[PDB]
Amino acid sequence: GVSGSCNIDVVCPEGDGRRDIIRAVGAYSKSGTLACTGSLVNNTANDRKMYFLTAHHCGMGTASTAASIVVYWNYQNSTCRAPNTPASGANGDGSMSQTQSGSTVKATYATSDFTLLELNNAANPAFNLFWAGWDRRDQNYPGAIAIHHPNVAEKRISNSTSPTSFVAWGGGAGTTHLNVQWQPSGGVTEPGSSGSPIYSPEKRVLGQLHGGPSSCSATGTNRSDQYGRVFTSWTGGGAAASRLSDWLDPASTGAQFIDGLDS
Repeated sequence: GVSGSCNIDVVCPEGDGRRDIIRAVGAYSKSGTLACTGSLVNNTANDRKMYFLTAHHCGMGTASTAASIVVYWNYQNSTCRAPNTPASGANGDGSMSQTQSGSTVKATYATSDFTLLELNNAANPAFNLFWAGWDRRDQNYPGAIAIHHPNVAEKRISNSTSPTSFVAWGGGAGTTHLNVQWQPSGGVTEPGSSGSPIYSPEKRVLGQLHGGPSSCSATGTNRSDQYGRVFTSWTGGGAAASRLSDWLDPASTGAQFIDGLDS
């Protein structure tokens, strides 16, 4: 696929130290057409349930649309294309043949923009998936890591080395979203990246992409994006079908954060 040349291939050196969480992320189609990103999350039972977090605005939070999903795992360029060079902006060589179809909706909620799906098929060991940890604490972080499929193309990594802040969707005063400031010549996010995770420096999911003003040509504070927060989604709409808690901490352990689980 094709995306902005400022984006960074996951196989580049920026992916070192993150080779586990890169494997939690997948691209997917809705009703046959490539649409958004989502990723696997661990739960306190550590049982590999196929909980796949994505964005509510992608439209998968209904039985019918959820049933139509096709996930594409390991879809990424085979070689690191130098960022900010025409090679990075060129059609990539990723393979789309490691796939699984079908899911059911566990919860969806418009305010923090999340949808939690459960994929129908258990993890195929050949895919070497990873279920990432999460952190539901009410705080900010000194930086963050995005793993995404911009334009639903080959997987990319974007780094933030600036503190996060709290905003309402659209950037106003509020606490439902995390505002993430991209590096001035670093990777950003693009349409199709929607639903992709943001991780803390410790590699735990903090939210999923809602959208924002970023682009490879954006400058200053416009080179940013907003993620619906796991803290907000945790209590969500007030019932199991609109929040994360029942699914992510089924064992009712009271965990504020957990680490990932490998395949």
